[PDB]
Amino acid sequence: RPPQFTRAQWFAIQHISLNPPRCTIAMRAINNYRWRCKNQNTFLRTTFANVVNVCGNQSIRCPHNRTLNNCHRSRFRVPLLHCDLINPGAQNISNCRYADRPGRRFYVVACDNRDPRDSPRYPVVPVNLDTTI
Amino acid sequence: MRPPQFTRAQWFAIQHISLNPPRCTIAMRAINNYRWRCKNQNTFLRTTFANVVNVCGNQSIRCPHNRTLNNCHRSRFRVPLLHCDLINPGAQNISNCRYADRPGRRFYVVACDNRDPRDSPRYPVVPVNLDTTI
Repeated sequence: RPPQFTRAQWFAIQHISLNPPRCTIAMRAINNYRWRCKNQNTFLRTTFANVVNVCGNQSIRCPHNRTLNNCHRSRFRVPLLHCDLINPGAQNISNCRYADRPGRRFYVVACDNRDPRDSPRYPVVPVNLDTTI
Repeated sequence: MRPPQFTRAQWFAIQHISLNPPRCTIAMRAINNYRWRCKNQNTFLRTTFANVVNVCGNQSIRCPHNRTLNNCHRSRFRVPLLHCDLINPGAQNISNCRYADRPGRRFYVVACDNRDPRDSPRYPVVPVNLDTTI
């Protein structure tokens, strides 16, 4: 996480996009903050507010980060865009290319208490996209 | 004019909220794909939707740029932003519009209205237009 973003803000940058460009473009926003291109990333085509509501759902064991049980499953599926790295050997991050996989899935988010810099409108916020189902 | 795929609040967010937007020529494609001709100017506020919703609860004022309305609200503090100005209005197609970048930090004025049934219930009153920046 880049220090200038709260965990919730970084979650949104990586995983919330109502209308994302194709992955090779969309992923630049993330990979600019990296030495190596991210192997995979999912953008949920929804709103931050909608994800905050999912933080109020039943807490469960996190599927992909199993040391934690602050995860929450959406009650319904959302449209989304999955991005998969096609050229992992790549020179600089500007040269990374991604395959696009539009889809529609449930999601599982880890949620924590808000950063003091996050709006008091959400006492609890999503901080990781653990997986989609 | 708003694509039917989006509520007024969603279209507001697409046009005007971006915490870390790409340069204008890239950022503006997201908007211009939905337009007959490229937009002459557009500001992206580098803030959160929640912060803009807060502005909706500020004192109601005459809209500076859409003066038939008085459902506007001026922010209490400035936000970083990116302003985009169309460079080549003689562009042959939407695909080739290019924009000059002007980062800044300004107060802003939004028009707000009651939410769409399809908007999150977390915000009964939502921004629907960026009227101007100050």
